[PDB]
Amino acid sequence: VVGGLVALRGAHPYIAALYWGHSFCAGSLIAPCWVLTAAHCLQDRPAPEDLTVVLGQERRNHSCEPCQTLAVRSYRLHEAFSPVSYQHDLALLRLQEDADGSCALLSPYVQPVCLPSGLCQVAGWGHQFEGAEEYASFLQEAQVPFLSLERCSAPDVHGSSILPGMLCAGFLEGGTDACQGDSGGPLVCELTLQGIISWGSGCGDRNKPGVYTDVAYYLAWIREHTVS
Amino acid sequence: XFAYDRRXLSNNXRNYXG
Ligand SMILES: *[C@@H]1O[C@H](CO)[C@@H](O[C@@H]2O[C@H](CO)[C@@H](O)[C@H](O)[C@H]2NC(C)=O)[C@H](O)[C@H]1NC(C)=O
Repeated sequence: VVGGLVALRGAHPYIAALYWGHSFCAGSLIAPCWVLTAAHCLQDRPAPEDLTVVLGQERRNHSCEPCQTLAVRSYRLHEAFSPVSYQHDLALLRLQEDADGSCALLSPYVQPVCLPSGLCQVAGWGHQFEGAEEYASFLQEAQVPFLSLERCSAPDVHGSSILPGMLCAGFLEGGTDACQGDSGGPLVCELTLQGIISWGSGCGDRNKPGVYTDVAYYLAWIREHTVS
Repeated sequence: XFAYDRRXLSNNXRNYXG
């Protein structure tokens, strides 16, 4: 994220890190055995066996005492995801349970985020400006406003690219936004998950708010594919 | 403009700005 400050260690218990092969993504714990991420993260369909999920992390790829690591037993991409429009950009990760039948072991550092009931914080370990060389090390969060679809859609902003299922957030003046390395990241409002970090055009540029998957738009899909 | 997908392997999101 761009324009933000280091997040408190306990501020984002729900956020999850996803590692496999040479790739990385973020997500949100929405139930003890379920992470919600972006479909474009798993576009290339890696094998569940190769995925590692880490909960309770503060420093990207850094082992820590509250950290909890989990295998991924399966995942479901939304059937209508388009790798062209990036519409319907969400996916569910079913975590692998241990012998007690538990996945995440909840604690002050590991807890699910509420799905929306139906001003915001964005969080992630990605680039602190566009073109940045490395990932943040400490988790960043920044506060960003919601943007009405009629104003995000306007032709000076994002235009025809804003489709059903997307939502926007940030200052039209620019400055605070997510970036590369923040995909699947949580947009948290009033605390509930209302967006998934999906795409934009250049981190925080003027007149270019970030584009997120609108989680409330997909409640029914999430309920349906989140039993079990 | 140009639009990319917030992933550090990042792809172009296609018919944006062109
Ligand atoms: C840091 O990232 C690496 C990826 O290089 C993580 O690795 C995985 O570890 C599990 C076992 O715990 C293996 O089964 C996976 O196949 C590994 N994946 C890869 C891509 O190497 C490691 O878990 C991360 N450590 C953290 C976040 O503390």
